Amino acid sequence: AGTVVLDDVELREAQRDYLDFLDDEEDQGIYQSKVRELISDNQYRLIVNVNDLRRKNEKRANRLLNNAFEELVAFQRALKDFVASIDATYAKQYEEFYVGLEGSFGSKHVSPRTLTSCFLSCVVCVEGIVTKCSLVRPKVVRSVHYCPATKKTIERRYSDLTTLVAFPSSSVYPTKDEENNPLETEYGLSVYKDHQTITIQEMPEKAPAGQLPRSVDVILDDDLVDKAKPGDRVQVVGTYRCLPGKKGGYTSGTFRTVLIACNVKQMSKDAQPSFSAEDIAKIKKFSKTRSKDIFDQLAKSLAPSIHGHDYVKKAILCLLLGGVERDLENGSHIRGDINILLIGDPSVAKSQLLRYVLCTAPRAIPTTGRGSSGVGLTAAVTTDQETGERRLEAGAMVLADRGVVCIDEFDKMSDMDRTAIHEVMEQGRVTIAKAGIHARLNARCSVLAAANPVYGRYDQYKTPMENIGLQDSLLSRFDLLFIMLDQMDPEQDREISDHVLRMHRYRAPGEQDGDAMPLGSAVDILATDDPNFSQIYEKHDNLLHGTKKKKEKMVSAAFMKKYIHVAKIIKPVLTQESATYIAEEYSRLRSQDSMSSDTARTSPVTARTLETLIRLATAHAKARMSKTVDLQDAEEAVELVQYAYFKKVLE
Amino acid sequence: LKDYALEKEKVKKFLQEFYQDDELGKKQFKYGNQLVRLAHREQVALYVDLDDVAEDDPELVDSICENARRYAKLFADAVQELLPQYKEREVVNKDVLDVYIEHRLMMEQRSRDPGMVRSPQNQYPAELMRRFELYFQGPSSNKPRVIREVRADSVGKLVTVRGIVTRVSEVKPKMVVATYTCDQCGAETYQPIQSPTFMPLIMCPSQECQTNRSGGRLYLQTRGSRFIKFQEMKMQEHSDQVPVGNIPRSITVLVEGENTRIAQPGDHVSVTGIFLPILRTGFRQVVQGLLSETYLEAHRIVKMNKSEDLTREELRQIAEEDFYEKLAASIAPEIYGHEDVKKALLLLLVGGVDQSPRGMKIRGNINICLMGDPGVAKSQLLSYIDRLAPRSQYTTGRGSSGVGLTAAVLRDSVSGELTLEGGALVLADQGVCCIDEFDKMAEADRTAIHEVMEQQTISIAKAGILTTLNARCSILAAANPQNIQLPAALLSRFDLLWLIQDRPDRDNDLRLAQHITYVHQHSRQPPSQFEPLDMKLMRRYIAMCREKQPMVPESLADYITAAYVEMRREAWASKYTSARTLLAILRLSTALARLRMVDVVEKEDVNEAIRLMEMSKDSLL
Amino acid sequence: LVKIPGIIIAASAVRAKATRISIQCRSCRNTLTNIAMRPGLEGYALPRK
DNA sequence: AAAAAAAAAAAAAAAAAAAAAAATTTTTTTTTTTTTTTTTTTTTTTT
Ligand SMILES: Nc1ncnc2c1ncn2[C@@H]1O[C@H](COP(=O)(O)OP(=O)(O)O)[C@@H](O)[C@H]1O
Ligand SMILES: Nc1ncnc2c1ncn2[C@@H]1O[C@H](COP(=O)(O)OP(=O)(O)O)[C@@H](O)[C@H]1O
Ligand SMILES: [Mg+2]
Ligand SMILES: [Mg+2]
Ligand SMILES: [Zn+2]
Ligand SMILES: [Zn+2]
Repeated sequence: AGTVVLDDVELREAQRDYLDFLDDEEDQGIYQSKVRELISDNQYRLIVNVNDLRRKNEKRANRLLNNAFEELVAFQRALKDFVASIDATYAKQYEEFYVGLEGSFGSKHVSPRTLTSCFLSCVVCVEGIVTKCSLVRPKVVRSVHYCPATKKTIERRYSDLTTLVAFPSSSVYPTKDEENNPLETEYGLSVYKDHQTITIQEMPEKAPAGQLPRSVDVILDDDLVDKAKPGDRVQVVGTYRCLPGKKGGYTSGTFRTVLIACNVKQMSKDAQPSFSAEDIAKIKKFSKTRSKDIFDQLAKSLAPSIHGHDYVKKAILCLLLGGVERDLENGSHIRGDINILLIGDPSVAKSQLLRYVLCTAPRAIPTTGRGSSGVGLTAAVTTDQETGERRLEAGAMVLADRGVVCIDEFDKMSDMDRTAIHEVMEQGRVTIAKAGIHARLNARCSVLAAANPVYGRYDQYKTPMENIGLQDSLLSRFDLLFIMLDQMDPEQDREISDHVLRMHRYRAPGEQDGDAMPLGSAVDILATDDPNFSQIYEKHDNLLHGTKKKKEKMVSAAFMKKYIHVAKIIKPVLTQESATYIAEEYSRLRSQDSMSSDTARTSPVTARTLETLIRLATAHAKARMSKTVDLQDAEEAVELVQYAYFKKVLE
Repeated sequence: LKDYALEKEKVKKFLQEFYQDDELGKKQFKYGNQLVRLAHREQVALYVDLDDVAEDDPELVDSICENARRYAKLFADAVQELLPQYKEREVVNKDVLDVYIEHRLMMEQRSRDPGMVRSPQNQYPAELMRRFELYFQGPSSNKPRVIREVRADSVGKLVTVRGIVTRVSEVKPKMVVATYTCDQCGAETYQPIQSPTFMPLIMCPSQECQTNRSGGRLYLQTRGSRFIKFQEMKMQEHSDQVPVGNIPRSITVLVEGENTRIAQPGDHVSVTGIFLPILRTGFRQVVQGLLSETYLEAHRIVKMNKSEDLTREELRQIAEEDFYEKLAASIAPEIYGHEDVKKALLLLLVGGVDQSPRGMKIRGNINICLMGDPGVAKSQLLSYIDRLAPRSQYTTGRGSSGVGLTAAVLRDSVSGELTLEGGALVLADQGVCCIDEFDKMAEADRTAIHEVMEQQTISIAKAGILTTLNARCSILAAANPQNIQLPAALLSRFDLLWLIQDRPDRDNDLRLAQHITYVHQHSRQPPSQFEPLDMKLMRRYIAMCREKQPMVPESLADYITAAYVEMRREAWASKYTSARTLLAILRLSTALARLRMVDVVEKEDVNEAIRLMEMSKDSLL
Repeated sequence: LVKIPGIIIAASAVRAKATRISIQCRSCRNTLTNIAMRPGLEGYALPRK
């Protein structure tokens, strides 16, 4: 055999401390519950909060952070022992239970640039964007061979010597028996582990301006291989180590470094929100007690900082809630995504509304008229340059799939790009193809666009068709088109100015002392935890300088986010009464005689107008948590479309 | 562990004593008859159905699904052992490899010395003398997996996936057993190839040369060797099964033997096979370990869900005179109205008869261009036709442009050569190419489409490519607006240019709104007198029509000429018509006759063709 | 020791170089810890015994 | 019964064969990374 340790004092102490920490039963069983949850979910990787670990035993936390491999092995042994104690069969099912880390890393939290050799063999939490990924390959961790000549069955094991001294003996795949009998490998019986290599680059918006970006190579293994794709703003918690070179004889002293990832995370904004019992109870209470005016309350509480534009705010809320897709048995599809175009006079806060949607709605992609040009906007087809094979790169729409694309300077956008996105706006999919590849990417995103009317400022004395240079083909697929006019009414100016000045004079309680400048400079960002991958919530915003007073509260941002997320899943069904009402209203709307004279249509009326009527009714039902599209929902939809589709020509 | 001799006996027992009533209710030895056939060398591929196996031995099915390669070899060896006792006569030596096998067996018998024990390596390899191949058919209880989810945890298992075929190499000979002949003794040497590469042998290990201690340099040659039809394809996930924001994932499928030439790029396929690795030596492995590629070895390829490769009920349905209208109304039942448009689309899906009179082809394809205002369901119609037709390519404005429509050149991997890969038109070579936003399509793309319409080919004379492609597809363009935009370029080419103007109207708009709202209520069109045909039935009927070439009797010659002359006079008097319009008449009438499933076109078909043509023409006004 | 003025036109990424290496014997698994590495772009030949 | 001669025993030194031990970096390849270039294609400007 060989050397076998008997009394490793450090290993015994580490195992004891980690098992004590994982007991947690007296410590409100946080990690007991986590272990039980992973057992039920059939997972074999425990994510541990380093902050809790440090609180329990700062010594163990420091030892783990500064000595990665040894302490991680001890932690995994303790986790396997705990899993066996809770349930032995599962522990025997899974050979090794891995431990990934999470929380606030004081100094270990770095970027690919600040990640220097001082962090070798330490636990580092590096932020960045995945520049490239590799195919998921299986590495044999235990091979099984059968010898026909002797009917024997052997099993060879290969250890994970990724960042350890490896010799030819350990990495030789048997191909003969001791008597030179050919073997045959039993692939089914053999054990493989999935392995992938990615590249994390410093975020361009974080990198020093004008310099080339700093990268790092990351190794992912079983249960972490496909946690990211190129262009993902990922946080990788791992162990930084030097990769061994090939058996040489002369060494230059240069060692490639790599990050053995122990955990991968995406932007927490798109993550599944945590709904506690009290939170769901509050949502139930809100929906039940207030249903008649809940949609109006949410619409008015949507963007507190932007005054007026009540109809536009309601339309934006409908866009956020979305409709419901129709998946017909014969494959025909109907989008449930509302498209909104805000056009009007300069300085009407349309860009502010788009920015608010970007900040709030999950999977919201900003874009500018000329910022994205075709292949950048939709998907693109390139070549690997190393394999000679075609490859697909997701554009803004694809990345915004099941989300929102907030486009600004839509008018400035070239006609080619608008023609290209025509398909996305209605079918919600991108159809690209080159000679060696063809795909139909899913882009189920709602387009919220902003534009400036021709002549810079809206012309009250010209038809909306002439004011808007967008042709009918592109106008139709916009479900709602709102003309936001900078009317010069003295009273509206009074209200707007009062709101703006109040918002400017507001200061955040506690953090601001009356003279602080909150800007930081490229260091505090890494010093403190990133508020982009981080881990009690009220319902109505407490009175503050934002508003003076009234008998109508304003919904909290977090509560509104949770409520919208819950309500978006609802798929209210269209009732016969609402269906008949919508059909008759669509007939009347299409019949031009209904609308008065001196009134010009913003956009043409079409079957798509009917479809957006249905979608708006569905969105109102979702807001109400109704589960059925009712007469009030149909009324609100018809009201909104009637307001949006007609504008009075002044003279 | 398991005793593979016992497993071989189990598979022998199953293969011998499994019976089914498939043959017209009569009990039959499903696999016994196949064994007889391939012992006579009348069949090559033996597809063992794991549902059949599980009918009496579920544990064997589980073991196969866990170690499919091992049991694949067990089944192949059992078949080979059983063949001699099922042979009932002498084969006719249909193949040179059969000649080689006959000679090898005869000479082994001649130098048998039955009692003597020959060394384990002094024997013909199993693969060298098979002339057959055993594949599986995955058990129906195994839910198909997603290419993304097929990972290292299921290597060596038997799994079935479904997806779109993107890239498919050609069929080329892959060495399976390299045969060498010595220059001193006169024996043969056999190297069974398993790795992607092999190092040819130099010295002959035959007994005679070993005794002589002579040179014994042996010569690799293809005559006595054992090749197998080989292909390598890329299979792509389906759009509906891809995650929210990701792109579809690809898998490599290695097809061998009789599974070749089944799938072609653009096909929707389901492939069942074993998830196996390829050793990845040769590179400067950055990370230590035995890393390997991944691939699916094709055991069962089945085109499905768009291009799947009769009954008294369907015969009666065809015999019904309103079968034409039934199919038309079944085309996109959700879309309200557009009855004549849907009838034209059905005529497109059917197509006319191809003509080859004295060295020039008058193609029978039907070209239709849907001009219309926004929101008249042109895109929906084109998408539905794409889903319905067997070989359908739906190309939007510019995402698939240039080489997205025409072929390009890409480096290969099996040969490292420059292979010509087809574009959308070639992928729809003999089907339907639904072009959307044809007006906004690029100029080069529009010229390519014009050329394919006029010739069914695509000539290219660029730098890296110089070829004359073949794309015998029918163009279904959907442009938007001489009204306001009615190019003579489109008029002169499209056999049916339809204008779809939606003037507001209380009654029609209300009916359409009720249709739409019921559709959104029940995920289906409102119930009608006639239930629309399922896509499978529509495809079956259309395919049966396609092979029903009706001819034009000389009696209708004067009738057609009179109609054409009358249309010419009307067009001349009014404020476009030509031989292209006459050929449109001819092929539309032929397609209507084909739909009726007769051999001779009739005045009713001619009248319907003229009626559709006049509806299209006066849609302009 | 020279002193030179100039303008930088490139700056590679901060790689890792070894000041002290350790080596192990494949057969007897004995170590030769803390072998000093010459500073600068200077290599090192492994022992052959 | 003792002394003288013979022979044996014990012990040490030397030689021959056979198994063991010691010594033993340079040269070439080649892969990856970077840059260069030719053509195709796309965008912008002008009439
Ligand atoms: N109704 C309004 N209420 C509050 N602020 C407004 C309003 N309209 C315009 N603004 C102010 O105008 C500024 C810039 O507007 P912007 O979002 O650029 O609109 P646009 O995109 O039309 O230029 C914002 O800081 C915003 O506070
Ligand atoms: N005649 C119709 N019957 C049913 N639905 C229709 C009809 N016309 C338009 N629609 C609906 O309106 C929407 C827009 O149709 P689309 O296919 O984009 O028209 P276009 O081809 O003119 O762009 C689709 O969701 C479609 O379901
Ligand atoms: Mg703006
Ligand atoms: Mg369209
Ligand atoms: Zn020989
Ligand atoms: Zn040693």
